[PDB]
Order: sequence, then C-alpha cells, then structure tokens
Amino acid sequence: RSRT
Amino acid sequence: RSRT
Amino acid sequence: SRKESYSVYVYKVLKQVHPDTGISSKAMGIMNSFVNDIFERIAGEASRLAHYNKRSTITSREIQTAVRLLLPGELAKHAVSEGTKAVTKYTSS
Amino acid sequence: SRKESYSVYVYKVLKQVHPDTGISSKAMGIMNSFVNDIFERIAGEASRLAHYNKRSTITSREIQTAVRLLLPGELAKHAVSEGTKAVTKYTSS
Amino acid sequence: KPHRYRPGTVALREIRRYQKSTELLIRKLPFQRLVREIAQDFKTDLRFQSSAVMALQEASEAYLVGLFEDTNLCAIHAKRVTIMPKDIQLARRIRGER
Amino acid sequence: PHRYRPGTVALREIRRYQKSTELLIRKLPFQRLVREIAQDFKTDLRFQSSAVMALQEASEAYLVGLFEDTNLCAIHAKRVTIMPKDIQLARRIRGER
Amino acid sequence: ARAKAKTRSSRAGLQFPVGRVHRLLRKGNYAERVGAGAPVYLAAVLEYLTAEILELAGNAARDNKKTRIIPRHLQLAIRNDEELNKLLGKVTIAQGGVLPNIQAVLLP
Amino acid sequence: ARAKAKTRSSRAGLQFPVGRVHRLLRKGNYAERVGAGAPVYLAAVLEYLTAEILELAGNAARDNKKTRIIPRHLQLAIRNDEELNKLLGKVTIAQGGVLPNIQAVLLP
Amino acid sequence: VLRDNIQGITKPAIRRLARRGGVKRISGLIYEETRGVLKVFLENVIRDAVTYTEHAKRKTVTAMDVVYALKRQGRTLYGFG
Amino acid sequence: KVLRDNIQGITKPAIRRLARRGGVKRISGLIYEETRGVLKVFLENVIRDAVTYTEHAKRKTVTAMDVVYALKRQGRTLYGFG
DNA sequence: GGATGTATATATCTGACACGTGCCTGGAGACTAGGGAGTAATCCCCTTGGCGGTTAAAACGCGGGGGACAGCGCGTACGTGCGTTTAAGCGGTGCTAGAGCTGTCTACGACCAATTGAGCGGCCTCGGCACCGGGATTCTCCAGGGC
DNA sequence: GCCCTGGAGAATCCCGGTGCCGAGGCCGCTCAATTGGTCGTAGACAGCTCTAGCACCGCTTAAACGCACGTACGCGCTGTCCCCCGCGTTTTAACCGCCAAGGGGATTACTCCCTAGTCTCCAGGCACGTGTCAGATATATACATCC
Repeated sequence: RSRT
Repeated sequence: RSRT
Repeated sequence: SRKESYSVYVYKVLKQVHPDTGISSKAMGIMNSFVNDIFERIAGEASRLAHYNKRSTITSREIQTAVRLLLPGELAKHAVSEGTKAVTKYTSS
Repeated sequence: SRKESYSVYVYKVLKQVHPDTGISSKAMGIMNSFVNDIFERIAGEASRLAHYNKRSTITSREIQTAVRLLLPGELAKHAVSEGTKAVTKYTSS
Repeated sequence: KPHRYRPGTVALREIRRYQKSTELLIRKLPFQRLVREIAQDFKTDLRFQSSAVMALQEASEAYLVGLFEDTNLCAIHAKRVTIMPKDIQLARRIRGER
Repeated sequence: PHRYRPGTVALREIRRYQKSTELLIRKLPFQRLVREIAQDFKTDLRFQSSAVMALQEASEAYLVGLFEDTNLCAIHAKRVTIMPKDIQLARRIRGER
Repeated sequence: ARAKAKTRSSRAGLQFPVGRVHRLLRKGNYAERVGAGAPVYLAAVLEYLTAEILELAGNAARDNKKTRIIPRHLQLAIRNDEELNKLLGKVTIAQGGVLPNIQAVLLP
Repeated sequence: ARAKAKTRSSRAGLQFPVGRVHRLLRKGNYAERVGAGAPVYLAAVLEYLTAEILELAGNAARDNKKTRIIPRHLQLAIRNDEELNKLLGKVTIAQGGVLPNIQAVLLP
Repeated sequence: VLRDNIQGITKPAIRRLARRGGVKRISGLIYEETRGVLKVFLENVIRDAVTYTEHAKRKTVTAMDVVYALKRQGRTLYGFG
Repeated sequence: KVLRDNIQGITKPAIRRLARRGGVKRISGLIYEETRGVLKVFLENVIRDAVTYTEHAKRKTVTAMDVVYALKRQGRTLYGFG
C-alpha cells in the first residue's frame, strides 16, 4: 500500500 | 402493568 | 478479597410479587448481568447528553431524558412516573 | 467566537501526495467528519481497555491495542509501524 | 410507421443515467410539508433550519435506495424480474426491522 | 413392518428439539477444534473450561438463527428443501458478506 | 450529638441501594460532578424493570407446576412480550432454548 | 534564558498537531491521567489514514480529467476498496451516489 | 393545519429511486408499501430529534439534533457537521 | 503435539439436530460443507479478539471475561458468565 | 382395528436452596470554601409569510407484446430402518506452571507563572468548471436473399 | 422458411467560445501551545503460596457409520390471459426573484445555592455451616395418534  |  | 452483587436486593424484590417462589443460582447470575447492562446503558447516554450541552454535571433531568431515549413505549411512561414519585418523596422529607 | 477544524493539516497532507490537486469545501467537511469519527472510536476503545485492567492512565500500549482491535487487515500493520516509528523518533531527541 | 423501442430498452437507459448522477430525486416542497406535518404531533409551534430538512432528505434517499437493492436481490432469487410487496416484506424481516 | 411415511419422524424431531435446552454438539471435538484454531495466533495457550462453554453457547445460538433465516428464504421460493444458495442469500442480506 | 442513621433508600421508600449507585456513578468516569437526585431516579428505574421481569418469569414458572425459576422461564417471559423483546433483541441467554413454532407450509 | 520554542509535531516529524490532541484527550473525560506518548501515536495513525484516503481520492479524480476533488470521488475511492469499505460500512456520504452495476440476468 | 401530504411522494419519484437502485420492472402495488416504510422511518428519526431539541430548552430543530438522532440508530452521516 | 483436521468432528447428525431445532424439514446434501465453513469463520473472528485481550494483560490463560468482551465487541451480548 | 408413542400415579433419595452468625469495610452525619449554574437585559441574524410569471414535471388515456402463473410427467436424491464399530463420558491419581496478593521505592504526570509564534477571521482576484451549439460517430429495429 | 445484411432515425460523444463565482493567497493579532520547577502518588519489580489446568488409564454403553429400498419432491416444457411499458396531449403546482417584520438564538454581569473534601463511628452486607425438601428417577397403567 502506502508508507510502511 | 405493575406498581401502579 | 470480597466482591459484591445484587442478589439480596433481587431476592427482596422477588418476595413482594411472588411470596412462594424461589430462584436458582443461574437465574440470579442472569439477573445480575441484566442489571449491570441496563445501568451501563443509561449512565453512558446521560454522560453523552451532558457533554453535548457544554455542562459538567449529571442531574435527574439528564437521567429522565436518557430513560425517554432508551426505553420503548409504555415502559418509558411507567419508569418516568416511578422516578418522579421517588424523587419527590425523597425531597419532601 | 472562533471555531476549530483540521483544514490546514488536511491541505498540508494533500500537498504531499498530489502536488497539483485542489479540494472543495464539501470534501473538506467530509474529511473533518471522518477525522472526528476515527478519533472518537480509538479514544473510547482505549478508555474501556484501561478501565478493564483496573488502571488509571492511558499510555501508548492502550492506543496500540485499540488500533489492532479496530482497524482490519493490513491497515493495522501499517498503522502500528507508523506509530512505533513516530514514537521512537520523538523519544530519541 | 413511427419508431418505437421494444419494451425494457428505455429502462436500462434510465438505470445507466440515474446510476451516474448525484442529485436528489424528490421534490423539496412536498417533502418539507410532510416533515412538518409529521413533527406536528410530538410538539407544536416548532421551527426548522433548512440544513435539518436537507439532512433528513439525504438520509431517507439513502435508506430507500438500499432497501430497493435488497428487494431486487430477493426478487431475482425466486426466478422473476418484477418486484412485489412480499419481496420488501422478506427483506425487511431478514434485515431485522420487523 | 411399520415404516412411517417420509416427513413424519421429522416433525416429531422438530417438536422434541424445540422443547429441550441442552447442547447439541459433543464437547471433546469442539474443544479440540477451538485449540487448533487458537494455535495459529499464539503458541502455548491455556483455556479455562468456562471459556470453552461460552464459545459453544455462542456458536449454537448463531447457527440456529442462521438456519431460521435460511428456512425463511427457502420457503420464499416455493420449496421445502434448503440449499446452499439460501444460506448465501441470507448471509448477503444480513450484511455478513 | 448525632441521631440514629437512616439509609437514603429507606428515606426514599425503595429496595435498591442508593449509596452504592452514587459511588459507582462517581467512580465510573461519567462526569466531573454528580448531582443529588440522580441516584434516586436510577435506583427507582432499575427496581421497576427488575419487578417487571421477575413478575413475568414467576407467572411463566407457575404455569407448568414449578416452584423455582430457571433460565428457560426467563427466556419465555422475555421472548413472549412485545416491548421487552425489543429492549433485549440482541441478547443471548445461556441455557435458554427457543420459542416453539413451526411454519404452516411444513405442517401436513 | 529560554531556548527556541519547537513544536512537538516537528520534534516527532509529523504534520498533524500533537498539543491539540493532548488537550482533547485531557478534556474528553477518558481517564484520570494521560501519558506522554499517546498523542504522538494517535496523531501518526490519524495522519496515515488521512493520507491513504486522499491518495485514493486524488487518483479517482485524475481518472476522469478533473483537477479538484468532490464528494463523488471520495465515495468512489472508499467503495472501490476492500479494507476501507469495511471500516466505513455504516456511513452515508452526502452527494456521493452509488457504484454503477447491473445484474447479469437483467441484461439482454 | 396540514393533512394527507404523504401523497406528495409521487409515483415518478419512486420510479426514479427504483431505477437508481437497479430495478428493471415494477408492479403496481409497490408504491403504498414504500410510502408506509418511509413514514415509519421519518417518524422514528423525527421523534428522536424532537426529544434532543426539547432537552436543551429550544424551539428550533437544528442539523446537529438530526445528526445525533441518526447516529443513535447506526446511521452515521458525513458532511453536515 | 500439533492438532490437524478437527473440523470433521462436527458430524452430520449434529448439523441435522441444529437444523431441526431451527425448524427445517428437509435438508440437501451440500449443506454440511457450507455450515462448517461458516462456523470456522465465526470462530476465527471471535478467537482473534479474545487472544488480543489476553495478550494485552500479559497473561497466558484465556478466561471467560475475554470471550465475553470479544462477543460484546460484535453486538452479541451473552448473559450468565459474568 | 392395532402397533407405536405419549400422558399419568407413586415410593424415594440425594444434592442444592434457604436460614444463622461474627465481624469488619463502606455508608452516614456535621461543617466549610469556592466555582458552576440560574436570571435579567440587549443586539441582530435567520425563519416565516406573500406575490407574480414561466416552464419543467405530473396526470390521463390507449394499444400490444412479454412475463407471471397454472398444469403435467419423469427420474434422481433424500428419508427410514438395521447390524456393526468407534470413541465420548465418567471416575480416579499425580505433578507443576502460572494466577493472585503483599511491601518498597523510584520515575512520571499533574499544577502554576511568563512568553511568544501558530492558526483564525477578513478582503481580493483570476482560472477551473458549467453551459451552448454544431458535427461526427454509435446503437437499435425492421425489410430482403438464398443457403 | 430461415439466417443473416444493409439503411434510417434517435441517442451519445466531441470540440470551441465564454463569463462568473468560488478556491487560494496575504495581513493584523490574540488566544492557546512552550519552557522551566516542584511534589506526591501510581505502577514497576521481586518473592511466596496454593488453586486449577494438563496428562494418563480402564471400562461401559450411547452415538456415529455403512448399506438397501422406495416414494415424495425438484425441475423442465407448454399455453393463455392480464398487467405493465412506451408515447402524445393537457393541466397543475414547483421554482426563482424580491420585500418586510418580528420571534428567538447568542453574548455579558452578577449573586447565591449546590456539590466536593475531611473525620468519626457504627450498622448493613459478605463469608461460612448446615438440615431439610423440591426435584429427578423407575415402573405400571392408559389414552391420543399414524398407516
């Protein structure tokens, strides 16, 4: 997805 | 009903 | 450590509507759970109502409004009448 | 009187993932409602968790457990990683 | 002979048109009158903001659309294409509203 | 022989099982299944007996309610026999899927 | 000098406690401060609801020649009403069973 | 002699406020005391979720050649996912519309 | 006073709502059932809203009262504050 | 020792008894697999929350209160166990 | 009519419900200091009520094609009963991991005074989006041909 | 007689000019977030006790399993008649624009009554023992019910  |  | 419940008060109430009827332990646990659940519901609704109006206190009016919002139909009318009678009797003396 | 909202922070976050995209006022109202809803859910769950264990303080453990209870799937993993990273960076200095 | 579309063709066009827009599908004045009439019973001499009526209209629209989706599913389950009152009753019974 | 007509013993069973209030699933297989499922999320876990009892009660109630809804759906389509599509429709309408 | 102690529940003519409810309200994190008439109202409401449940359950128990109340009687009393069933429509009762009914189409 | 003021959000490397969340937690009647690490965690989680929603909505808006974002795009972004559709499954969005679909049996 | 305004919800409006819901063919007895359902829903929501506005000693029903009345029954609504 | 393949312990007669209590008269032959899948999904959903509640308290024994809270989190209040 | 399953009367017997009791923790009584809520006065924003013209939308009527509903036949899947095999339930032993309570003391959060920069309210302007018109491409329904 | 095989009218898409209203940037300034210290309690941590969860073995019987046979039910094919869809004309009331007046929401000062906080003491509610009766069990009628 986005930022981990 | 009750307690009338 | 000692805990607390509502067994004695439930028994006292039962000995006014059926003076020749008993109750087992499981039914008593069920009654305890029911009383706790209803108490939590009403208290939470009253707290939310007090928070909505920028107040910082809980009075009998919030309790009455919460009872009106929660209980359905004729139960609300009977509960409101009982609460008002209890409060006025407490205040009179 | 003056009101408070999350408009400036939402705009700041938007200007990082889409540097050439705007937003209207209705979408901003929807965003404010969404933020308030999520805040209320997480705070309430954390308060209940703290109350169950006979504690009287809200720490980051309660917030982490509430996040793991509410969010579904991989959102929980990502949010937990972001929160841990932020806390570590804050406490390093 | 005048050009006439076969039955059931304009219905699909209407579905495609109305599933693409976002406006309200009920006249505002009749709805406001109905809301005032209903609220007459609980209290008298009440005043409404416009935003309150708008919120009520949006909520009612969403509720009716969802109910119609469930009704269509129930009607299809019984090998039909026409929706009938018993489908609405079954959907409302399963959903827990009765 | 006194072979009853089909569908006669079924009504007797329905009347009998709607009057009692005991559990209808054996306890040891259920306990083993619960332990197997819980083995994934954590290892070396211990259960109180009342926990397994509560889980069994909740599962019983859920399944009975689902079967009532499935029966309603099956009756709606002019049938007596319940089929997987009825369960799927009931679950879809109830919001679980 | 101090006169004889009189409990608040006795002064209000109730059976449920009033001091305990006040303490629970004060320690439950509900509001900054709690009034004086809230516990009496709450205790009265709780007592009324308990009386309703117990009366109906006792009638159900006495129906089928029994002296004690068991969870089956409570389940019957709750499910057989119209306004108590709505208040407790999402509650499961242990060892309660179901209400006996059969669809008319199934019956021969 | 006082050092230069530095906001807690800058110290933690975030965009969402930390003092405001701390004040709301203290004044919301949630618990007697509030720790020093809760606001940072809560702000980080809120920022992450907001960024997720905004990115998906911006993609939806750019899909059909538009510059700004309107509630229809937010509805499309939310309904077209699988985790966000579960987190907001009981929420109505004003002026959102519905996802376009038609049952296969109705099609000619 | 006001009377029988439930007939203001005309048949074409119900048809448009059904079309948005994905329905292709409609019978002739649907409209009365829909009117009854809508009346019940409105009655519940308006009763809760009026109780909320009466607790605060006001004579005007605002949007926040409707929002709270909807949120009470698991119908959270976004965009009206 | 690990545990494997215990979902077959929910035998056909038990499912038939549950259906009979539900009010069903005739049952097809493919119901049992659907019932087993539904039960497995429900059990996983409840047990995950119960184990999370247990872990938060730094314990190794799952109590009945954890199960009660996990059920309450999904609007399935249960009376009797506390 | 008769096999099968269902309702009923009686000795009895064991475990669970109701009753007694010592005592100790939580509720009751009297007094006080300070902040929350009730009350009167005032300003101006937002709800209610009214009038006229126009044009989009609702109501009424009619022909006909497609869909709901009833009836009949056949073949497979589910219910009922019986002999054989598997493991659930019950009672009893023995060992130890882990839940629950207690005493000490240290690090962490509440509270208060000063100082200052981040965020809210108020004008201003230009570019993104709604609306209009004409032309190019697409989708549907009925008429004909020979395979 | 059938399976296509092109045209025609309506619907949808595409492109260019326009003007107007809302989104985005700029400036005072004021209330809320920051920095530095102090104190009293909540929670971390180590140690001891004893409840209850896990492991094992033998046996008696209730429940699960496997195979056969026949009948009730699901499902596919036909035909008919009522009801809902598509379209053109007439009638009704929604909607837009502008004005005017008064009820009711929002803000400020102030003064008193209601609730939090302490200390003492004594009675109500909990843990512990127990003796008896409501309830469960077994067996012989005996009447309601299915093929």
